[PDB]
Amino acid sequence: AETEPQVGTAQGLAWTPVGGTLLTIEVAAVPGSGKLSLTGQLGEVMKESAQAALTYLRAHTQDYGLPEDFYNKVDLHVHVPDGATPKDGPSAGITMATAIASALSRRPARMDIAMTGEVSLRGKVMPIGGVKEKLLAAHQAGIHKI
Amino acid sequence: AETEPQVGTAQGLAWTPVGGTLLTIEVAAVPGSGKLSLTGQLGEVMKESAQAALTYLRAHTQDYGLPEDFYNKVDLHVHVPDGATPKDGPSAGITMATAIASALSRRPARMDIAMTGEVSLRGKVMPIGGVKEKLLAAHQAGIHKIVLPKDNEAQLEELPKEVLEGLEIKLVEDVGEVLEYLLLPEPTMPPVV
Repeated sequence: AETEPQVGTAQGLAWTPVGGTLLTIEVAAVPGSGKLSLTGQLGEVMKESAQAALTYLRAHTQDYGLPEDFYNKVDLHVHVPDGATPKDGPSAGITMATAIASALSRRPARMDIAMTGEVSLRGKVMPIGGVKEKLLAAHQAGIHKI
Repeated sequence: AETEPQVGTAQGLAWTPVGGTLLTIEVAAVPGSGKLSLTGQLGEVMKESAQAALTYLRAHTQDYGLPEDFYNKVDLHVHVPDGATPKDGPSAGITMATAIASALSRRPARMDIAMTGEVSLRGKVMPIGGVKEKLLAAHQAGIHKIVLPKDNEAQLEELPKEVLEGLEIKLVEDVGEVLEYLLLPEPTMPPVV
């Protein structure tokens, strides 16, 4: 784990058949024309979850202090380190929503809380699989808030 | 190895199962509309490394003296010789960042320092694999200064003791230290507008 709250970074949990692991999602909002780069050997379901999170934040732009016109003024890059490790599944929707909101609104997300959950387009958290391995992996690394 | 420092060129390391090899990375920055050509028959992970390094440099333009609007004024082209050999892997991340910053800020990059490391989007240098072969190849080709991530310090005793006394390793953990150590402080060429 890490200690300081970071801007545009969020802690999430991944399931593998040999146990759980941490995955960090980090995003960057640079001035541009409105694009979405998605890197880190991502599968298709995870890219669609990123787009669902971005559409939810575009619909509710007054509630979180986001800029009112980021959809055609800001390029967004979503990187899931590291490369050469393929990553897929819908269970990182909450992590991407937190990371994108932190990068657009310039407020630091805190990194001593691991999270997991699938997001829908109404902003509605949906249940996941592999809870036990994820929580054990979060408890190995010294994170005590889920 | 090369001797004279060049503008937009960096000296990286690679390894095949045969052994270590020197990579050279060349970047050109010409007037344009904002594009990114990536040639030299590169893998997909290596293209994602280049995009991550460029997105890092687009957010810290005033730190390094880059022009403040190159994202829609400059076309970049990254070429990794030679064109026939395929190249893939995440381990050439900070050498691409050094080459791109040298090409945009018009500051020559030192070519007597090899480097290797994986860059992230916050500018962190993540550990790599195959340290022994890369450092042996860099010692055979004549280079005596190495930049290496902080977390690969454990692998350094896989080397013979007479190689470690001839080398001079700088252990970094963020890419700002690499760009401060590699780039010569004065711009030579006129800037790409």
